[PDB]
Parts: sequence; structure tokens; C-alpha cells
Amino acid sequence: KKQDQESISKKKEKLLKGIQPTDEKLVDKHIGNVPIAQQIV
Amino acid sequence: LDTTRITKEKTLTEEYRLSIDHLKNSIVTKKGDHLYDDINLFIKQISV
Amino acid sequence: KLMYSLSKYDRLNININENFYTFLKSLDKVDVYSLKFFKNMIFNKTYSNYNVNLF
Amino acid sequence: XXXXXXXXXXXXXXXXXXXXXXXXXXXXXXXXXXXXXXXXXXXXXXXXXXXXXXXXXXXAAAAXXXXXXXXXXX
Repeated sequence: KKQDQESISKKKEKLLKGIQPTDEKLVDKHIGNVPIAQQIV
Repeated sequence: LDTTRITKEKTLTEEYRLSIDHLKNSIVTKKGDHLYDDINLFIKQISV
Repeated sequence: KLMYSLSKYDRLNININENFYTFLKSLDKVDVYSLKFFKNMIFNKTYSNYNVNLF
Repeated sequence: XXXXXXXXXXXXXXXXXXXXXXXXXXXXXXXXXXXXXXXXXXXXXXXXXXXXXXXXXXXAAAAXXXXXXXXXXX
């Protein structure tokens, strides 16, 4: 049932590199991102 | 009787506008957004 | 203070208030007034134009 | 305490009173109306929305689900 594959610990670092945070001018305190919360609803 | 009646001193016609601008700056507006239509009218309904 | 009051820090007393928490502060920014309209719409507490009335 | 006696009537207490009318009357839908809202906890820029979130759930997730979302044209 085994196969030849990579390690999951490597998969961790890969996705963390592809993801990056964001910076918006409208970042309220009680609700994080105002534009994001708008379209969700 | 005149103690009750309004005067132009105590009105709020500018303090509305100051708050609405705080909304537009704070809130995103688009054509799909329900606020965009009414506010741009509201601005004309003071300055006009 | 803490000695006069400490029961605030139960997980259950806080996780339950977070639902009420965001609803109050997401009030001005988002169309929750619509949610109020649908909430009344289910039980027919809305009042439309097409419909008939003797009010 | 004097300030509380001063800015009493000037205080805003209408929003809180509204929710009380909600939970009291429609006790059922109110649980849904409040459950409908759930802001995102953390944002994230670049990614491949197809399966990046897929693998982002399988690995690199601890008591917190990850997923895609729209934005102001993004």
C-alpha cells in the first residue's frame, strides 16, 4: 500500500511559501477585513 | 410656546454630512452595493 | 478586579457571547437589515404592496 | 460615576435593545441570523484556489479550517 512520494514536512513549507498575508486600508478592530466580510454575507 | 419651537441654531444639517462621509471612507461602495445609489443622491439632496 | 469577580473566564460563557458580539459590530458595515427582512418574511411579518389588506 | 449620570440620555442603547427583541420573539431564526455571520479570522494573498486550500486542509491546519473567499475585486 506504500508508494514513492515526498514528505509531508516538506509539503508544509511549500504551501506556507505560496501563501502570503495581505494589507488593506480598511482593517477594523472588531471585524478584521471590511471588504472581505461584505461579500461573504 | 416659542420655547418649544425650532430655530436654525439647533439644527444638524451639516452633522449628517460629516457622518455619511465617514461611512463612505470606511465602507466599500460599488454599483452592486445598495448604499452607493442612495448616498450619491443624498449628497445632491444637500448641496442642491 | 479578579478576586471580586472571576467567573467571566469560562469558555462557554464567552464562545456563546461571540455570536451576539459580531452581530452588533457588523451592524453598520453589512446588510444585516436584509436578514431582519427575511426573518420577518418567513413568518409573514413583512408587509408588501401586491398583497391584500383591510388595515 | 458623574459622567455616567451625565452622558446617560446621550448614550446609544438602541442597537442592543434590537437584539433583545430578536432573541425573545423569534427564538429560532435568531440562532440562524446570528450563525449566518462569521467573519474570517485570517487573510492570505497569493495561492491556487483549486487545490491549494485542499492541501491546506489536509496539512498545515490545527483546529481551524482554511478556505478561499472573494473580495473587493480579488
